[PDB]
Amino acid sequence: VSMTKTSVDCTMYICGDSTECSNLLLQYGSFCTQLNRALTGIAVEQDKN
Amino acid sequence: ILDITPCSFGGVSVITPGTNTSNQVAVLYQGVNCTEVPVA
Ligand SMILES: *[C@@H]1O[C@H](CO)[C@@H](O[C@@H]2O[C@H](CO)[C@@H](O)[C@H](O)[C@H]2NC(C)=O)[C@H](O)[C@H]1NC(C)=O
Ligand SMILES: *[C@@H]1O[C@H](CO)[C@@H](O)[C@H](O)[C@H]1NC(C)=O
Repeated sequence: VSMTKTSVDCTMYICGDSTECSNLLLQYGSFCTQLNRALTGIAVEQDKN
Repeated sequence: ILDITPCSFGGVSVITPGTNTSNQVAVLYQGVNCTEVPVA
């Protein structure tokens, strides 16, 4: 019927607690939002199911 | 020997009626024993 809802904190997975990294990740734009989106959309539809 | 626990974190989800109702909001710190949040 469902699976364990997961939010992966994208920027903290990519590089935990470095701005020296985070300001480079920002040059890639939308990807780290669209990942968080997707995973939230899948988590939300578990409650739907 | 010291063990490192990484400093606590989580999703923050904001709880709101419509803004067409009120600017009052509540806030959830996902998976946090928030006895630590006022200390921050
Ligand atoms: C929230 O975290 C605190 C630790 O800061 C937990 O408190 C412990 O609870 C057990 C059971 O009551 C006691 O034996 C310990 O002595 C407590 N320690 C302190 C410092 O209070 C608390 O149980 C946690 N609660 C939840 C719901 O996560
Ligand atoms: C806001 O809600 C009220 C009813 O509570 C409604 O009359 C009003 O049309 C809503 N606002 C807008 C911008 O439509």
